[PDB]
Amino acid sequence: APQTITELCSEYRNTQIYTINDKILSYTESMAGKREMVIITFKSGETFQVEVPGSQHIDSQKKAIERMKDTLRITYLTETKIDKLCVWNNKTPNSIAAISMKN
Amino acid sequence: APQTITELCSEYRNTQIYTINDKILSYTESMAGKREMVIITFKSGETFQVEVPGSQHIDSQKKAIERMKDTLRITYLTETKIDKLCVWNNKTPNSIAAISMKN
Amino acid sequence: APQTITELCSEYRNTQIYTINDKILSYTESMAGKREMVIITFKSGETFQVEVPGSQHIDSQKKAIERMKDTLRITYLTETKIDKLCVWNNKTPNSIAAISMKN
Amino acid sequence: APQTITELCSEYRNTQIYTINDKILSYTESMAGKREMVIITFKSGETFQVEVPGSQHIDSQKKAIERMKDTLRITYLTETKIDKLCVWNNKTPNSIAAISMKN
Amino acid sequence: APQTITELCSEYRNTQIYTINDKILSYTESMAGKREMVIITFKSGETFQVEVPGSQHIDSQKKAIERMKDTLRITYLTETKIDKLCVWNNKTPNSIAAISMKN
Amino acid sequence: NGDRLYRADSRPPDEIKRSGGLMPRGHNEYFDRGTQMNINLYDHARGTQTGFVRYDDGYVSTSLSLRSAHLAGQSILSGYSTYYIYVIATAPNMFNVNDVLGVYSPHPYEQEVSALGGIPYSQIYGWYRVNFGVIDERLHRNREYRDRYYRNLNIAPAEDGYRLAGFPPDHQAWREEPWIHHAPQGCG
Amino acid sequence: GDTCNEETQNLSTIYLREYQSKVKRQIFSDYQSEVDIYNRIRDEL
Ligand SMILES: OC[C@H]1O[C@@H](O)[C@H](O)[C@@H](O)[C@H]1O
Ligand SMILES: OC[C@H]1O[C@@H](O)[C@H](O)[C@@H](O)[C@H]1O
Ligand SMILES: OC[C@H]1O[C@@H](O)[C@H](O)[C@@H](O)[C@H]1O
Ligand SMILES: OC[C@H]1O[C@@H](O)[C@H](O)[C@@H](O)[C@H]1O
Ligand SMILES: OC[C@H]1O[C@@H](O)[C@H](O)[C@@H](O)[C@H]1O
Repeated sequence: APQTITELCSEYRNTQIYTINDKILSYTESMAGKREMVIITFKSGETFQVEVPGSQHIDSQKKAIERMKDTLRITYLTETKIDKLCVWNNKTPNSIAAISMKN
Repeated sequence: APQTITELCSEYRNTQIYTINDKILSYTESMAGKREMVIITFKSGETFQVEVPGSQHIDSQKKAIERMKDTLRITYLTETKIDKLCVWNNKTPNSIAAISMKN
Repeated sequence: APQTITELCSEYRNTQIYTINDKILSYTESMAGKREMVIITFKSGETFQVEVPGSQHIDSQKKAIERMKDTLRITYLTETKIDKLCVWNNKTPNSIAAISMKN
Repeated sequence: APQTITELCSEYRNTQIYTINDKILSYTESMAGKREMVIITFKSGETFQVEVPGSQHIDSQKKAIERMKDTLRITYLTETKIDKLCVWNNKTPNSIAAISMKN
Repeated sequence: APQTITELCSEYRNTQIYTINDKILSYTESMAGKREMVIITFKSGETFQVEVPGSQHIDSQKKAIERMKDTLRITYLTETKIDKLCVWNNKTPNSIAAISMKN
Repeated sequence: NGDRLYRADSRPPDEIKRSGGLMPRGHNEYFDRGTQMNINLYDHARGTQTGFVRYDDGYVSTSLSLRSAHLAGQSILSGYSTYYIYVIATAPNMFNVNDVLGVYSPHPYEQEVSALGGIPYSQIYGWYRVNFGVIDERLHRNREYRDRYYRNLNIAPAEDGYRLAGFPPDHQAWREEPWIHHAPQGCG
Repeated sequence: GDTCNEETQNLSTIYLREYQSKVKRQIFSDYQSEVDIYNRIRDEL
């Protein structure tokens, strides 16, 4: 399997690593129909989303999407720094595929 | 997808943005039949609910109703300031569609 | 929908409000068969239970029963003050219908 | 229906109440096939397990087994003191049926 | 049942005990298709993964894979020292079978 | 040094509990960001308040021994019938004042260790009540102290403290070692 | 020179907000409640 976020991110098409190394500035969570999602922003201006579950997601991802939204909530609340993000860059806002934290 | 809670809130009828900028004053949780809901209030006296799942909810919203209840509990307990609420205002108390908070 | 715990409690028969205004003194959890439940006790001598799921519970109550026990475990562990309880009084110990926390 | 852990532990055969009055010394969690269990120990030398779900558990207990393993992970991490354990003494290590925490 | 992680670990082919006695240095979580996994590293350079659910996992392990990821995320955030890991070494990075912590 | 630090203070346990810990002057809640506070080590080490062991300009001063803190409290909180001496664990929010400010240390002989931003309540091991200047030596332990977390932590190293020393822009300290190698922009 | 002093200010505040994150990771984590993801999803998506 991959050993680092950078190794996992380049086996996918349309991805890229953003090195953030900062805490989340804002967290938005929606339960509105068809927009059940989380949006996060950084001081630097980047906006990223966890996508609404949909046809493009395999069954194993539907479970990992809910885990990701839980990680982002408690990461935001405790102000833990995110080190890097791997995002699919063909979505607006760009879409989170993987996160790492360090220290 | 929308990038801010204001943009998201605008896609729906009967909604409104509230600028709260305060922590939750009280959290009520109920497991009584047909009132399985959460109510939160602010020092201002504004009161909001997470609705009972019903016919007006599509399937994808049911796991998001559960997540929103989890987010309001931990936001109350940690005394985290809520920034804005997107609510449906054809409901008493008004019901949360989306929440945002800023550090 | 009800705006306070007093108002919600009143829509049910065999309920009563207890103004606690205190932290839980003890938490008991069982996974013994037919006794899957929680019992909490306060300084004042009052004892309350979350009931075992049974025939009295309509299916919307089942996720709510699990939430109430998650809330009570957190409240106990962190010594969070409970303000009022709405309980059914035709059960020994009385069953928690709803809980409110303030500040 | 029971008022206390000792009244509850009384309803089952092959149980015992251990008064621990200490916090957990170690926590082991396993995801190995047929060994999906949690083992906790105390400074006094006693070792307890939450058993793997087998044939002896009825279905109501399936959720209860997961909650108990949740309680034991967070009791360890908050260094919370355990008062009493009701255990089945016909299993090695003895098997937890209920826990009591106080204060 | 086993009483220690070393007992339980010695019941499997391709396992090995590592004594870490340290806190997690970095935590990576992925929701990318077929790599829905958690990867952790320590200051001494060791990397371990919780692997993707697969045909090698029996049904009782499916909920145990998810509890292991919840444990790693919360002990990464609390900077809790991990005492030992039992890992399958026929996987790269080594795959976590069990974890123990003590203070 | 032994892992506990000491501070005499007239503010009682439950107020400290409401403030979220031992706060510097004019800061009311530990996590409050809106009450923007001046934080400057140099100005903190040189200041004196009446009826408070040094707690201005963003730091809260502590001592290495129960005896020093008691001496401090007797000189400064003397009129009070009851004051407390808080027992605090070492952690990297604490800086050794003589080590960071070096020869420019104002009051070397006091040997203060100062907490940047105040001392969170979970970092307070316990307290002793002092009644009419007499220490009741029965320690009351703090229920919310995080034993495991604070167990093994230490003071911040002086290194980390040099760029926060706070000397004025004209102070020759910014022109000599070791501060020169850590001077903030516009200092020197 | 203001720049010295507001730099001092700004670096001390950074240092403080980061120590406040270590404390929040300690006290806020006692409120984290874990979700059974399989039963949450077990109705759809
Ligand atoms: O797994 C989720 C991903 O699926 C891809 O098919 C899509 O191009 C990405 O934008 C993202 O949605
Ligand atoms: O989806 C939830 C929402 O559905 C709308 O149709 C309804 O008018 C709102 O009040 C709210 O219940
Ligand atoms: O919904 C749960 C409640 O259901 C009622 O039928 C019963 O009288 C109450 O005591 C309680 O069990
Ligand atoms: O519910 C679990 C319990 O079931 C009993 O019948 C068994 O004798 C105990 O050892 C324990 O497994
Ligand atoms: O069930 C988990 C384990 O299954 C084994 O068969 C495999 O060899 C291990 O590497 C691990 O995947």
